[PDB]
Amino acid sequence: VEPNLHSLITSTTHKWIFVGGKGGVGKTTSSCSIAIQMALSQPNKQFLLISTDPAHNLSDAFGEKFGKDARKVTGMNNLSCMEIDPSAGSIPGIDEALSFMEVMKHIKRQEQGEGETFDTVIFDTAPTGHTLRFLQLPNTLSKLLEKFGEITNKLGPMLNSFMGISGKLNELKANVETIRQQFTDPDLTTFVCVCISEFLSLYETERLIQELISYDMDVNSIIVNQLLFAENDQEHNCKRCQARWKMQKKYLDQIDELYEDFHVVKMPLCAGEIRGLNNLTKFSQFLNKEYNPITDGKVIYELE
Amino acid sequence: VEPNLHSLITSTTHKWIFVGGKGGVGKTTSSCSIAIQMALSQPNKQFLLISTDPAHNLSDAFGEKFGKDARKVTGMNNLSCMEIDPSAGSIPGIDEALSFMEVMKHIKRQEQGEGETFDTVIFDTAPTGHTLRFLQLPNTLSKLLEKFGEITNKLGPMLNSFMGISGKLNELKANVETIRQQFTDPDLTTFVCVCISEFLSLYETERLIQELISYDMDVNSIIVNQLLFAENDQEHNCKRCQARWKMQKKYLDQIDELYEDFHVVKMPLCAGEIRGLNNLTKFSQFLNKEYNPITDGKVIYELE
Amino acid sequence: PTGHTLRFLQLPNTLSKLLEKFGEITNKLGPMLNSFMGISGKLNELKANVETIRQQFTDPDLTTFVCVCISEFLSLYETERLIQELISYDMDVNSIIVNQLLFAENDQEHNCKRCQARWKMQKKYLDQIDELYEDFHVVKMPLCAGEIRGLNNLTKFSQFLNKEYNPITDGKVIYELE
Amino acid sequence: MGAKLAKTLQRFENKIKAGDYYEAHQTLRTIANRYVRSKSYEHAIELISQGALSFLKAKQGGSGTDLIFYLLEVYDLAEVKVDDISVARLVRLIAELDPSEPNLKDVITGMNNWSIKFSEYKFGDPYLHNTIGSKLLEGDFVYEAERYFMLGTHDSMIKYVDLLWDWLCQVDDIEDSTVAEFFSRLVFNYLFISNISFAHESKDIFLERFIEKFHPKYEKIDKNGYEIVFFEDYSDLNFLQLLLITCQTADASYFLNLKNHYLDFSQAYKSELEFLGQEYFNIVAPKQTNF
Amino acid sequence: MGAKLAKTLQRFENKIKAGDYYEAHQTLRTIANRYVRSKSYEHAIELISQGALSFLKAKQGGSGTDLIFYLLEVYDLAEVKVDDISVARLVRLIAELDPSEPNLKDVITGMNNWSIKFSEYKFGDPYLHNTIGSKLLEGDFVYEAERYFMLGTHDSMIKYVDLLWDWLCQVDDIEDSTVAEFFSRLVFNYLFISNISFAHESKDIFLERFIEKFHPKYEKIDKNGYEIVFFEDYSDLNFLQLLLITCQTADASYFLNLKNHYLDFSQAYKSELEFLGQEYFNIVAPKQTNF
Ligand SMILES: [Zn+2]
Repeated sequence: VEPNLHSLITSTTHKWIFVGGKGGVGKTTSSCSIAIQMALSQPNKQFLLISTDPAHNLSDAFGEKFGKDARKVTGMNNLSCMEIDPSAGSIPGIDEALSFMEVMKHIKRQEQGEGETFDTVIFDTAPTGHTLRFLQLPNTLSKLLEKFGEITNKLGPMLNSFMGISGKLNELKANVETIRQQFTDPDLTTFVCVCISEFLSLYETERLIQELISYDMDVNSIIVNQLLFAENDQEHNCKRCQARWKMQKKYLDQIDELYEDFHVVKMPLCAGEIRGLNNLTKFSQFLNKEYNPITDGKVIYELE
Repeated sequence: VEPNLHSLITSTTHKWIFVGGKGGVGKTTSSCSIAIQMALSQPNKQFLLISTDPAHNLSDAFGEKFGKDARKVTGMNNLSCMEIDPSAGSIPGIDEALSFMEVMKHIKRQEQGEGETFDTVIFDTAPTGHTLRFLQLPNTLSKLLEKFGEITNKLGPMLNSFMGISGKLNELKANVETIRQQFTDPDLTTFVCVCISEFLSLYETERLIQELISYDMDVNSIIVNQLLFAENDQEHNCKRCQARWKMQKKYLDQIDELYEDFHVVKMPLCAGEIRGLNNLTKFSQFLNKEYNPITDGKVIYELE
Repeated sequence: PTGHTLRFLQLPNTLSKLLEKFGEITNKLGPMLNSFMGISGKLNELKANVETIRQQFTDPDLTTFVCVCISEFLSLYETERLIQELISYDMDVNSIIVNQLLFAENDQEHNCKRCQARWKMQKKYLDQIDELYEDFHVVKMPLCAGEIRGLNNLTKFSQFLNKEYNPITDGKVIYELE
Repeated sequence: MGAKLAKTLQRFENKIKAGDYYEAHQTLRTIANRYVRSKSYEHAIELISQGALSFLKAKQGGSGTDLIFYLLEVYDLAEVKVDDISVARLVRLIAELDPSEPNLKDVITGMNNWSIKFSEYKFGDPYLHNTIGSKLLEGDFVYEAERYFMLGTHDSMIKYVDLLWDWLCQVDDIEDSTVAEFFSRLVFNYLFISNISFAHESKDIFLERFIEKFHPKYEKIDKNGYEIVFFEDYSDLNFLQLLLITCQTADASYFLNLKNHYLDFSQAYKSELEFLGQEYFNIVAPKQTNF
Repeated sequence: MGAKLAKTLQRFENKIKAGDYYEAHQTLRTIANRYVRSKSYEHAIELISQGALSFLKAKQGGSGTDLIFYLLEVYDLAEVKVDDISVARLVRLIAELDPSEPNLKDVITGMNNWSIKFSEYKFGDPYLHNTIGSKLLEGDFVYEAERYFMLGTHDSMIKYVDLLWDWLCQVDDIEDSTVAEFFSRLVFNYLFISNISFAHESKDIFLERFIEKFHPKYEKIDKNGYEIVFFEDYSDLNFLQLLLITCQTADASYFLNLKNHYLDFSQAYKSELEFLGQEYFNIVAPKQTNF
């Protein structure tokens, strides 16, 4: 497992890119990063980065106004940004369905009014609210149809056909199709999680992944930003920094033992927050090639 | 509405004849009667009278042994009798299904081992237990599939088809077929109820009919035996008999006002119980042509 | 660390109140006729009621709950809910401990952007805590180099729970536990 | 069941063409009640509806009206949702209703109330209103028809312009402010439900008839796609036309300038303008009386 | 998910062909546990089963055995019902098991128990038993194999006749009563489960081999479709053959007469005859000891 997102950044088949991470763990950053890396690596395909965060993180990350109307980020003719408001208890799945169905209407609407078509969309999942809850209802209720359809086959079908397997066939058809919307092919859809080496973060991460696994949604990418690696930076000293990383190293080992076959890309900590297309691309380069605190130390103390 | 079962006794399309009447109201009698009237009126069709009463009412009504193996009643090569035991709480409909499915296996089994085929079966419903409860589950659960199928159509089918109306069609197909097993055509299936002019009987009758109507099962025949008509019999007198009929006349009017468009055939009371093929045919003649206590008085005081 | 070991801090009041709905209603028209065929019930209920509510309420002067956290998103989320849970138990709560604080704008030996940036984030949330829990005892504890262990280093660090920690003067005590 | 219903329906309409109304009505209801008791709503609905149709066709408002109510009761008992089929049955019955039926309004109300409870329309289904409106108008219930048409379909809009046009014509002594009393209704009502399309179409049809009958002095003013039939003898109509377009801009300044130029009109339509200023200009301050 | 499982499965069997058994086993289970935690049983089942296969193919009974148990746990956790697919997975794993595996019997028991809980067979699925039987026989667990074969399929019947035939041949000093000790097992066991077909076929195959090897004096007696290989030096075999047919008649008289003629045999198979008399002759009276 290469601690990078290369295989994904260079993938031309993927058309659904999920990006989650509750806890103000730099979700917005990772989202713009993964979107830029894929757009630059595949200039022969249109990409769309959409967020639902009411704070308009994408507009504050790039430095330009993004609305419900998809707009190409200035300087790139391959990447586009979208900031919509996904809102402007009896049956499970319904509510979630309405929410997602609405965001997709905002997608097809921006592909008709210039933009034409985006080959792969970068979903910047909301900060809170399991917007992927409906990723299980369709399989759930359906399987219930199967228990319903079969059982409704009293002794027979000898006598059931005298008073009346189209039911056992159409069920299986409505079955696969459905399971094909959640499974949505691991080569076509994937989910990228973001976090940091900290107790609470791991807790939030561990559950997030479980949730997705119950959705059968492919997950094999865990981003961990804010890492110190304070044992290599050319300008040592500062116990305060060394102590903090000693704690981050503790958990990081729990992450490398918890997710052994996962793409755990460890990102470096930057002095200030990274904003602007420029500082973003230079920081996202580490998502393609591992960050080496021994040599790439310059690039970091550069964004500062 | 002719107060007789002529239209049914001479019908060659009907192939499912129901006969119910809880309360020891002479159900067995009416059953054998309706079966004989149809067999004699249509000698070009095989009929089968089957009962589930553990008392073996058909064997005590004709005077011969009838078992799970269909046997032609002696003297008739058009009528056949069948006496089977329909037995030898979580999901509604199941239990009933198993019970009926089994009786039908006993039917097809007797049409292969000599008898070949019965054009119309005379179902002598059990004395107790709603053996027709499953006559509603099939429509019930199915309609639930429709609420299930439709709702499972989140916004779209724009996006539901991008991730995956075969479901809206096959449902409607599995729908009709099902509804065709309960409806089973009013020209192909009907239900004959039996009772007497007495409070408790009417109570039992009224509910029975409601139950059948909820099954959408056609019902338009109400047999009322044991009637006195003690105001015409040539040999009047006997207050005891006159008083009893004054009460029967009371309720009979409630029956002619409760079931205005129903075939309310009023049968005469016989001294003793009617048994034997002979006394049965002569008594069943009144099911084809109304009984007149002024002229048919002889036929009755004859069965005595 | 996990598991709401205080969940049973609501059942006793719950089931009891249900007894009251039960006891009263069971009083068909009357008690005229209910006494001819048979308020000890309306009294003993109220007695079993108070006693019960006295085991949860357990006097705010006799029982209290101290919560601990740090100035970080996830922590606040965990804290906010924890407090809600306790309030539903009617359990007194007015103390929120926040350790690992930097106060890197006072320590005599400034520098280190890495440390200044982290506290800029901790200061962000700390303000949400001072506005979220206005009438709460929000004691802000200082961050120590390594973890504090041993009776000695513990008492010297716990002194700040009695008297507020001043990063301008108490800086010594901290860089001491190091 | 299906073969039995059809049959009896003839012996019923046979008792109706024979004169036996009581028999026909009594029998049908008791039988219908039976279906309802067994929750076989669908069956009862067709039976009841069919029975009501025949009664109304035979000029028997009494029975006809009664059955309509009974049908509605079931509609609410079966929780029948508002859709084409559901509405159709009522429309077909409303067509056979006698404009003078002493229950008319009650029947109408009942049907509409049902549409409201089983639809997302706070005032009832549009299409349904189109039919209801026409019925009310046949009984000279103009004001009631106006409301329904206002909340009706495109055809209603046409029948609303005809209702206002045939009323304006009924006036023996026409005046400059008379034509405004009718025309203004179209502009205000449609602007409240924010139906600019209907407001413009109703306006065009009404202003063109007014020009081909009264032959008033005017001249069409065109600017940036918009047109304003400037009447030389009807200032009220000019103001009203500008008000429409103004609301479309949702610009406070324009709304204030239009009112300040027509102070008199600003006091005649005081309340109306106050509302428009809140729905199109976000104005919370009440309307200061000019006079 | 489907494209991810397949991939990792290679990096697993890569750690196995490399020697990294601990790595391969530890990683797979933790990952498998994750699927189970999310109730994605199906996924775990394929992963676990596949992992167990490779381990057993690499002669790693330790890991292989462990995974089998883990698989079964899921089988019961997912309430996997007994059917072709479900059985197939276990059969494929049983084939790779080492007859000497210290867990053999435990593995077998677990699998069979599962088949019992999720099927209508009080003792487990027939087909499954056919495989289990062969495995037990490979570890010299004859008695255990016999039972399973007895409750197996048609192939089991053949492997049961071979198990008894290879045992009889193993006897150095054969005697008249020796051939009966083996042959009788076929007649009694199959008659208990009332499998006359297997009882007759197992008999024919065993009696024919016995004739082509020992060359005993005999003569086939045929009557009304039935045949009884009358051995001139093996009365035990004659009695046993008659006992079979007798049970088929379910006639008390015949059963009593056969026993009264063979008093000695009636005491040797006391308990056995008592049972047969209850299952084929409705006899409640115990078996009176002759000697
Ligand atoms: Zn530092």
